[PDB]
Amino acid sequence: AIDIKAPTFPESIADGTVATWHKKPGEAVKRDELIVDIETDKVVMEVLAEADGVIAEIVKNEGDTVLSGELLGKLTEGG
Repeated sequence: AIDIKAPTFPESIADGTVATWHKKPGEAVKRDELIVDIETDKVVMEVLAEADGVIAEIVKNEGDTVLSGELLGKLTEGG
């Protein structure tokens, strides 16, 4: 499957913060559709799905911080 982890932060920043979980784990998704945003130093990035399937579960909650290699959730097998 595909495990989703947090991005790497520079020196000034030693962590990050989730942005907003548009959808939730346990629903349907479609490639080319936003899935979760991320918060960086001072810029909000976006995370789109690279293929439909079934999410597993999100361990981090919106408004929380995420460390490098932080597992935010995992993808399930499709088909």
